[PDB]
Amino acid sequence: GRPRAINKHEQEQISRLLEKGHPRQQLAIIFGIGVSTLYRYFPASSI
DNA sequence: TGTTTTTGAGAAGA
DNA sequence: ATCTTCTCAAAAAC
Repeated sequence: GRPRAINKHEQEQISRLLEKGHPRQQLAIIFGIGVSTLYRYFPASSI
């Protein structure tokens, strides 16, 4: 189908950055992906 | 010009 | 204003 937005490596990198306090808004602008996507890969209640 | 899988804007939150 | 979740047209790839 449509290529995913981020691979396991990226997912890790991000999941770690998100747990360090990085705002999804930022990480979103940075990793070239939309915010709703991040909340999907990592619900705020999933940290 | 057709199905599939995933994206991302935006809508709505006892 | 912020934050989070959820839907859903449709991009993205073949």
